[PDB]
Amino acid sequence: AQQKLDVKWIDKGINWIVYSAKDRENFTMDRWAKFYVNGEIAFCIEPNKEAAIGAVHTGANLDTLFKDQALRNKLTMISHFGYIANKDQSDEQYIATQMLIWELLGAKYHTIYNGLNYEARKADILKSVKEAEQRASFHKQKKPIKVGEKGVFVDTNNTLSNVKGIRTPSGVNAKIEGNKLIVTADKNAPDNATIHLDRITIVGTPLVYTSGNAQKVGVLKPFDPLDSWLTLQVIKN
Ligand SMILES: [Zn+2]
Ligand SMILES: [Zn+2]
Repeated sequence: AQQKLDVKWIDKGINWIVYSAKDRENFTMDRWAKFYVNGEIAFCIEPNKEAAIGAVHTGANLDTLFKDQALRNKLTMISHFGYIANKDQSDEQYIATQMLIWELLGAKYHTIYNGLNYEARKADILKSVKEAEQRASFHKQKKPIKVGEKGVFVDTNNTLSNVKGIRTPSGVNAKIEGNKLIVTADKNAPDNATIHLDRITIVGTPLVYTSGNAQKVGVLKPFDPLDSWLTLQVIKN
């Protein structure tokens, strides 16, 4: 509930950006706060304010700050694919992710340090977020399957390589091989057995952290596994 805001400073003697956001006009950022809250990577979500480093914040659900769910979704997508689940953990990626989050909350960049490689970093993030909307060709379908008999289901949308986890009820085995979902169900399987193919396996509730009038900080956890799913109608006979 009550959490201290920690930081790691990114300072290379470089003006990272010259930006404007709300009342804050033509502000030069010559260092960057990489925020942590209780071990977890956080982002500033009010680009016109300074954060209260070292102070006790109160955690509340992200919806207290932002009503619009599509925005809340997008902010968690950018956090997730941009940095937390990204292969590149560099200071530059963190900054790019923070900067992209800030673009959605009204920040405008007049100057950007060329060494960020910002446009290329941003583009790869938006591609990852857009691809996460795509679902398998068998998404939401019901398919009959006899107990014992191994079934194969082809995803003609070419999305199964993005699957990070598989949930199945007891008595159902489900594996991925290329664009094929390989399935077998036994007598312990329920009559309608749903397989979930998750894109995200570190799902949680996104929190906003507030200390006084200082900058609000988000632990922007994705709250949806973004699964393609398929329901098997298990034939007992
Ligand atoms: Zn320094
Ligand atoms: Zn400074």
